[PDB]
Amino acid sequence: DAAVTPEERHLSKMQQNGYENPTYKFFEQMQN
Amino acid sequence: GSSGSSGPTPKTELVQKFRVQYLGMLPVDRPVGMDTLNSAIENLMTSSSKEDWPSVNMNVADATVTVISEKNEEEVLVECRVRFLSFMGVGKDVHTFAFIMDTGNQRFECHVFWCEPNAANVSEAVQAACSGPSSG
Repeated sequence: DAAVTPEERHLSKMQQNGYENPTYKFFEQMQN
Repeated sequence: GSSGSSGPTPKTELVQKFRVQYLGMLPVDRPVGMDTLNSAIENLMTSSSKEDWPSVNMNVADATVTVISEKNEEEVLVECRVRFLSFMGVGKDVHTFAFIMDTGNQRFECHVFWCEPNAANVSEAVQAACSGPSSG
């Protein structure tokens, strides 16, 4: 299994996994 | 009956800046959520047109995401502080990039954009802004 593009990952990642800003600190509910 | 508030002002610093497009503003429910974001991109996508999306300038500093008019430079459009920012990602196309921001109350607004080619640099300048995978 070859390694795909590095950047693409950063994107593909967000496209799904996305991104949750921690600094925000959303009262209640402690992200796993 | 009474109230008051105040705040400091920004200074002069080298900003990354990122010329892109403005899909528009899409309403959301939660401050986070993938289906909550995509929905926007999708909404705006169909909602407005591709050519409709005006040209803007996404300012990305140490930890601040501001949308200043393309033409004017002293004409802010959207002030998304990496601190305020809650969620951010892309839709079905990496060429797009949306993010949720808390204006004040529990209310949350999402701002999509059209980067070219992809939104790797943009999202990057944002992801890194938030904090990134340890830069220092």
